[PDB]
Formats: sequence, C-alpha cells, structure tokens
Amino acid sequence: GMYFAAGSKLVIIGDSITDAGRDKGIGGEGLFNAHGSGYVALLNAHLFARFPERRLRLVNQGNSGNTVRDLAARWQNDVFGLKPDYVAMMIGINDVWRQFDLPLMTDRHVCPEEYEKTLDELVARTAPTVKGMILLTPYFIEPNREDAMRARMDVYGDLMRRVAERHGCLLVDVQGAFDRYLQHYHPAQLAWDRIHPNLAGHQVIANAFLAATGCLNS
Ligand SMILES: [Cl-]
Repeated sequence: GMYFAAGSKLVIIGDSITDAGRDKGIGGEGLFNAHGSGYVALLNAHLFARFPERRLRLVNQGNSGNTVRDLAARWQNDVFGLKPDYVAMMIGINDVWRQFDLPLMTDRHVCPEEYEKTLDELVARTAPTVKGMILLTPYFIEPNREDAMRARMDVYGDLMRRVAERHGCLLVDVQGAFDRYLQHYHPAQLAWDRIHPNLAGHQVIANAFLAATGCLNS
C-alpha cells in the first residue's frame, strides 16, 4: 500500500457491509473470523498476499444496521480508543435505506442535514489525530439513476464528497465502481437486495479502495 506507511494500523468502521458477519467478541483484530467475509477481509487478504513486507494491521469495526448517528455514539471507544494511524469510514446506506423500507417512522430517519453535520464532525475530530482518513461513499446497486432510492443515495454520496474535500480526506468512489460493473451484469448477479452482495460484489468494493490507495496491482 503506497498510500499507507509501513507497519500502520488501519481501522475500518461502518455498517453490515463493513461488519460482514465478523465475531464482535474479538474486537476487530484476531485469529478466527475477526474481519468477516466481506471487503474488509478481502482487503486484509490482498494486502498480506501482495505486500507482506508492508505489514499493515487492519481492524474491522463494522456494526450492522448502523447509521452515522450510531457511529458517533461509539466513536470514542471504537475509533479513538484504538489509536489508529488511518481510519476508513463507510456509512450512509442505512441512513438512506430506512427512509424507503420504513417510510412512516420519521423519527428514525437521518436527514441530509444531520448526515452532513455528523459526518463532518466525526472527520473534523479524527483528521488531525491520524496520518490519513479514507471516506468510502455509500452505494445502491441500481443503475437506474432516477430511482427514488438511487437518486437519494447519490445525494448522500455527494455530501460525503464535499466533506472529504473540506478536510482533505481520500474519497473512494464505491458507487462508481459498481456502476462500471453494472455495465456487464444485472444487479441480481451481485445482490438480490441491491445492498448485500456476494463475494464478487465485495471484491468490487475492495478493488475501489485499493485503487484509490494505489495498491490494486503488484
Ligand atoms: Cl446494514
């Protein structure tokens, strides 16, 4: 990883896409199923196999169902309390998703304003204490750009972009990565619910991250 200094610890935090069914009892680092079976585990395998010398220490702090509201509540213990050199954050999917599968529960919804304010605040507190901070855009595996949820997901993605630019964060365009993939297959080939993909879908996410950090190839 060119972007990452050698021997650095990277903490990746987010929802179930980050979680990927890890054993939370271990705390992100461990021997068996500490990273789950998603893109985080793919990143860890990729970096070890292609860059053994780089000695990168990856931590999975993904919690299923989480919004940016949930992230802020546990940020002290799950991010700062681990003393990371780098922090990668991917959040927004559930923030957007609840507005569509639970449209009547207004109280639950995270409005664009709250999403920006909270996301910007987490970054503002974390940016100086780390060597680098990576923001991975939320996505919707749906090529239809005028789909209510896809268009809404695009709103939150753009919002994450102007936060990354404002604090000099690295932005991984995961949505764009899926958009390139979807030129060849229907979303069903990746994810029935257009959110939780198979291993191939997680590889799309992982490869977007690696490319943005300049360690896709070796
Ligand atoms: Cl989730």
